[PDB]
Amino acid sequence: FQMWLTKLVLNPASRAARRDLANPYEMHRTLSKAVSRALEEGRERLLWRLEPARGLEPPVVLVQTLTEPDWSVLDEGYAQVFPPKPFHPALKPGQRLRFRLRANPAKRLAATGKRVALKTPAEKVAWLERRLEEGGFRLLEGERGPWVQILQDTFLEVRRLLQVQAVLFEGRLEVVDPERALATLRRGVGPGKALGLGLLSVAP
RNA sequence: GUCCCCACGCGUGUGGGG
Repeated sequence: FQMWLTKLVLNPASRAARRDLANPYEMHRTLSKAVSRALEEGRERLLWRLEPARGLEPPVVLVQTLTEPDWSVLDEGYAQVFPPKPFHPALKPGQRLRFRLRANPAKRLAATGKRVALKTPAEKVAWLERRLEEGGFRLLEGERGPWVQILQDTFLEVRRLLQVQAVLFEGRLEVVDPERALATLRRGVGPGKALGLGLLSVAP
């Protein structure tokens, strides 16, 4: 009942890597290969994130898996694989953690039956604040507002046309219910979990 | 500027029968 974290530094000289970097769907098919058997048996929840490019340095993909991944299934010269390490998220009540989450703040419009993205930063934060509170977490806050800043807001258009709003959050949260908090980290947060969203990363 | 599928809420009713 633990987790695995893998750091994949992709090689921009690879044609397979450039393809997967442009297409979150093609990245999803490639990353699924490492835990192909566990997904076939329906006991795996794959979560990944393309880390924000600080510039200069190569693309970094962080992959979280419930079962141990076998990264020998990647193409030759695809990525520099940093060995997967067992992740025990030992959480106590009232513990405060720095978090990073690229997610899809959206709502199911009842007039259309469709799922559309939220527009204002005020309701994007309100969405995050709701999802964390439902998942046993709670956003810390000062007197200006909640402890979170939106760093990226890009409208993704995956050609398999999949259209998902990708919002990158970063700030500080608190653990209220550690049992709920453990499950939230394992499940992920919000839609588009296959397309590189949902992965909630926590650090002290 | 949400493309497809599955499950399920909240609020408020319409019409018929005895």
